[PDB]
Amino acid sequence: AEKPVEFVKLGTGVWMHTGYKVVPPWGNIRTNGLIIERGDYSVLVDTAWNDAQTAEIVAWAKDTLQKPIRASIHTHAHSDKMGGMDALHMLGVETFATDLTNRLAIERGLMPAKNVLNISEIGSQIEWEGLTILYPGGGHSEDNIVVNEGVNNILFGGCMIRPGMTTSLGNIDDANLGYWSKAVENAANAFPDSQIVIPSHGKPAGREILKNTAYITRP
Amino acid sequence: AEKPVEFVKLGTGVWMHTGYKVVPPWGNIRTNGLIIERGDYSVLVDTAWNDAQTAEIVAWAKDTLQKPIRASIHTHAHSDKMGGMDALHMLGVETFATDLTNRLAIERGLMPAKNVLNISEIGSQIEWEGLTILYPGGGHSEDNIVVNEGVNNILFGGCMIRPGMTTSLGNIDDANLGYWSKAVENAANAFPDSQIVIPSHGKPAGREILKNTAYITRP
Amino acid sequence: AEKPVEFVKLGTGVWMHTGYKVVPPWGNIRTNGLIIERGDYSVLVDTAWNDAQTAEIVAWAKDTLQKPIRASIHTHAHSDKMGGMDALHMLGVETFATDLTNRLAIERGLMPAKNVLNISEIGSQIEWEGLTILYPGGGHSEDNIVVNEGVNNILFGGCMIRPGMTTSLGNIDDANLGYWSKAVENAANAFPDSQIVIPSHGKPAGREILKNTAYITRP
Ligand SMILES: C[C@H](CS)C(=O)N1CCC[C@H]1C(=O)O
Ligand SMILES: C[C@H](CS)C(=O)N1CCC[C@H]1C(=O)O
Ligand SMILES: C[C@H](CS)C(=O)N1CCC[C@H]1C(=O)O
Ligand SMILES: [Cl-]
Ligand SMILES: [Cl-]
Ligand SMILES: [Cl-]
Ligand SMILES: [Cl-]
Ligand SMILES: [Cl-]
Ligand SMILES: [Cl-]
Ligand SMILES: [Cl-]
Ligand SMILES: [Cl-]
Ligand SMILES: [Cl-]
Ligand SMILES: [Cl-]
Ligand code: NA
Ligand code: NA
Ligand code: NA
Ligand code: NA
Ligand code: NA
Ligand code: NA
Ligand SMILES: [Zn+2]
Ligand SMILES: [Zn+2]
Ligand SMILES: [Zn+2]
Ligand SMILES: [Zn+2]
Ligand SMILES: [Zn+2]
Ligand SMILES: [Zn+2]
Repeated sequence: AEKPVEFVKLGTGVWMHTGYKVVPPWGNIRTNGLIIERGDYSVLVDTAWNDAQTAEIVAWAKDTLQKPIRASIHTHAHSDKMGGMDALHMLGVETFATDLTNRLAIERGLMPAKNVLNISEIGSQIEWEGLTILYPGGGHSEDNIVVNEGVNNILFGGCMIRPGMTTSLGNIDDANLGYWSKAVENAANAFPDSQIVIPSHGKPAGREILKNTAYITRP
Repeated sequence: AEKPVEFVKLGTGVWMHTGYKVVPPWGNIRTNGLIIERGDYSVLVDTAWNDAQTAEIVAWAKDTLQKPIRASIHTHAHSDKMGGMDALHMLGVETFATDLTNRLAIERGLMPAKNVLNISEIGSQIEWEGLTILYPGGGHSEDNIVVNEGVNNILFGGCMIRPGMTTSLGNIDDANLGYWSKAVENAANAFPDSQIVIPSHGKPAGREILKNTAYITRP
Repeated sequence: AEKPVEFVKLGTGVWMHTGYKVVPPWGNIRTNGLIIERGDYSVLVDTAWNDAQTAEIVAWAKDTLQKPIRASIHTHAHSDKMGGMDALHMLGVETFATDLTNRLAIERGLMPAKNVLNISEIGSQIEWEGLTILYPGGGHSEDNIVVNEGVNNILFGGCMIRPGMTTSLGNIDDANLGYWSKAVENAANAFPDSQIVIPSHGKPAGREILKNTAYITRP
């Protein structure tokens, strides 16, 4: 049985959303994203697994925060991050991703974002709705980006950061195994003040999961 | 003189919209689409002939149903189904069509939908806002799709289904004359429980207009 | 120091917005666009220089006119006219430009409009939200369009019309120097009743700045 959606506060105006999917043979697996408050609206980092979970997140921001989701960013073209795009579009959310993420999404039967983030070179950063978005180079995926929230100093690593003290790498079918550890180092060096690090597939932690991920994926 | 727009109830939460256009030499000709209620919003099947008629439909859902139109689907790339796209986009409606419909629309000076429905193979179906959307193969047009509403068992055949007991085929300049009768059979077999069948260019009827259309367009 | 945004009434339901940018070595330079009231909403001609200025314009229409901006048109692919596209998209404004303007925008790192205006041949006109949009041919830029408001007879010339009695042409790096004066003549002949003419980079004036622009850019 699929576990229900969860919301947890990470800092002032910053919330984690978590949805679950049963993936045989191992069963329920979480994916995490963020809701970030922006005055009288909010912005979203990643969908959950599907439209229904994602619609529940939009409703929660509207009805609990009283700060409806205006716009969203997507941290790579897999179904845990873009599985609920149709729900975002029907609910009036303005969606953003890199051109490479959009192209990969279309190829895979995912829906692309409506707007392009112009960050394609390794190390490129842009400011978006008070967040710093960084392309650290290919790692978990060639298109993975990370998102830093500088008020609370929360770094969203998404699926590029592995959970806990695992030594498993997750699904690596389209990973950049050669560059992933450098990409982690690039993110860690870009955002040195962030002591809260969020992976997609585990619990919120500290910078030890940057160090551990870089070690377990290093050549 | 162009006859005005009309709304008629077909079943619980399902409404037909009808707009008219004077087309010489024969004069006024109707086109039909649907409004389908979805909780506290509604969804739209097809525009009417133009922006003004389509804006009237959007206003009617907002002000009479108190269920504003959130999203729409378009059943092929002709001006009776996509003539009012600009009005939908300006009124905040999130529009959906197949990739082939969008490509044909652009070619013809029509505006494409914002989102792609991923149904391109003959017989492919998807669920969309509680509706079943089917691509039955080429018939009236290569891109024609049909839409089934399973609560009331209403099958929207659009222009692929001819009205009444006519033997005329309408404009066949880009019809698939070889496959059209099979496409009708495919729709009839896919939705056997639907005893209400809606053509674009005639009155609501029963399954006899599926049988008649398949006969008059058969090789 | 960058001067703040300004709003001035030009006629019934027609407002000019003006934003400033410090461009060394000459300093602050204005750019002008329009807000045009449309019943219980408004439409926008051009962004200002950036997202922040453009968001201020959207808020002004919402809170002062009580006629929120529903849609916008963009008169060529430079940053004074499309520098605030991301703000328009996040604020729910439905954006329009020609296909050529969108293609040039993407090339230049600007964000394209969501919808295409189908005017690509010299002299083509379309009606859009009660306005007449004309492509007069290449002048300041190959893609420049002009916008006429026929109730007050206000012609928005954008950057194709130079300010005042200047003899400077502005930045001409991608101008059509051969056709620009004819393009001005084309606009003047298309909208003979407009005695208010708005350039992007100077004060509102009369038809003397059409005549002066045509003279100073003539072969
Ligand atoms: C569909 C996701 C995209 S990152 C995936 O590949 N999974 C599912 C959860 C983690 C990882 C895995 O295979 O271990
Ligand atoms: C413009 C429409 C698109 S199905 C059309 O071709 N018409 C107009 C109404 C019916 C049919 C015909 O020519 O008979
Ligand atoms: C960025 C704008 C686009 S029309 C520009 O080229 N400018 C800046 C203001 C006028 C003109 C100039 O160089 O003089
Ligand atoms: Cl779902
Ligand atoms: Cl995936
Ligand atoms: Cl963990
Ligand atoms: Cl119209
Ligand atoms: Cl047509
Ligand atoms: Cl869009
Ligand atoms: Cl009939
Ligand atoms: Cl800005
Ligand atoms: Cl520019
Ligand atoms: Cl001046
Ligand atoms: Na989805
Ligand atoms: Na900080
Ligand atoms: Na239209
Ligand atoms: Na049923
Ligand atoms: Na901008
Ligand atoms: Na007039
Ligand atoms: Zn992934
Ligand atoms: Zn993942
Ligand atoms: Zn048709
Ligand atoms: Zn038709
Ligand atoms: Zn310019
Ligand atoms: Zn300019």
